Amino acid sequence: PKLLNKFDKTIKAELDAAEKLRKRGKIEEAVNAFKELVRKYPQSPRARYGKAQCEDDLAEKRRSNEVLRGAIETYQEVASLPDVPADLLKLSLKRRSDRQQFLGHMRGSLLTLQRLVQLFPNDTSLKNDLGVGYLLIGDNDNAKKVYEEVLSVTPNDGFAKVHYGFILKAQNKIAESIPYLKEGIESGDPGTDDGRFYFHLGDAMQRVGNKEAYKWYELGHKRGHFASVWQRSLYNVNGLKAQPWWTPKETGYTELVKSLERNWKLIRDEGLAVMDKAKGLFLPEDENLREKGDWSQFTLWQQGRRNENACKGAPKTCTLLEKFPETTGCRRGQIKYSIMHPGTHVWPHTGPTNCRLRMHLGLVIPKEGCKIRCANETKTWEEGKVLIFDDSFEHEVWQDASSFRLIFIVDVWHPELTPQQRRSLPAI
Amino acid sequence: GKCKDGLGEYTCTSLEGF
Ligand SMILES: CC(C)(CC(=O)C(=O)O)C(=O)O
Ligand SMILES: [Mn+2]
Repeated sequence: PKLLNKFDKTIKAELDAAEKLRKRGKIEEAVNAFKELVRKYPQSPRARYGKAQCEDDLAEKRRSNEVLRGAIETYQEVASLPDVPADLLKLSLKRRSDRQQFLGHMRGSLLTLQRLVQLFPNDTSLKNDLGVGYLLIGDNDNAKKVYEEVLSVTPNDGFAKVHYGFILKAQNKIAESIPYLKEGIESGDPGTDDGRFYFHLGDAMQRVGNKEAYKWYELGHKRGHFASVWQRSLYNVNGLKAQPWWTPKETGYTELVKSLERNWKLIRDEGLAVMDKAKGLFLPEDENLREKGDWSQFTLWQQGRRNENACKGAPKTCTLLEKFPETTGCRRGQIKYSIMHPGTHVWPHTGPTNCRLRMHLGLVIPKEGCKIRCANETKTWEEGKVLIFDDSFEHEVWQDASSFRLIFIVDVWHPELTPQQRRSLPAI
Repeated sequence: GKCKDGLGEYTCTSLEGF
């Protein structure tokens, strides 16, 4: 671990001292020491790395994006400076990117991350990290290049494999992603044991018919990523009551269900009207959930925020729902019409979060053909009647009627969730 | 991308600060 150019060995005694103050928690004192050792040796890398590290720690205790922001500069400044050992160079700059990501300036992170591949082109671990920078801003095709290059040279990088498998699954290369996900998981390299790759491998094997897919859901549970082999959401609050099927009473939203079940024809009529006259507002499902068929959706609220244009189109419905913040405010849920046509089979899948239940309201239900399965039980809609399930559980749908099928979906906060918890949780 | 009915994005929440 090379951390002193020679000139930093010269002045080690003073450097040791400052860091002393910091490993004993006197982070204001420590920062100021390093500040004066840095004004006193403006070229000392370790002094500068000293200021930057205490600026980190201060920013953790102060829980302050600004303290942090100013340390990201100082980490940069260390690598701007001459005769910087390579260890301090990499660590300083890696620190910078991994923090920039924290604060969410990914554009920024990536540039530090590509600076870092230029500086060390023989580091597969740093390519790997850059590939991650690409995924976090959605740039899948560059992520795919990084990992293909890594794997060309270290073909067993456990970490490039789950990530490569992640990326091909995302492109619906379901057949090909499996061996990468599987191999990448068994590798045990550091980074493989994420529930994300567990979730996605078992899904891939399901969509190709592989019965082994539930041996891996038991596993991902038994490593502790999934609540259960049936319930594999990953954005959760540990605690919440977990059943696939609820009753209006069980949820304590008995009023919402009522304002829905008694005003169901209007809800329908407004969505039929949009179908007949504003069909553009209905949008194709774009999350790769369909084996086959047509399924479009007209969304009125998303992440607890209302869509004004959409609500010009079902306007009495948006007024009637504004009465209920348990759903209009679910920043982890949607409210939307969902029209599904014959020939349709929706792959088994899970939502992202346990933090929400999902109400369906029958609006136009054809008399045969429309199954939904959530775990062990199978159920059907009734017009003017509401169903409730925990979409964090595994659900699958078929539409094999002779005409279209329309329902209203209304997401509510998981009812055991307390007010401050609805204020805090990240929106999804 | 958002994760609305599924979990196909690499991160579904975009944290950005404390
Ligand atoms: C598309 C869908 C299957 C909705 C669904 O999966 C859900 O809300 O969890 C439907 O309209 O039937
Ligand atoms: Mn669903």
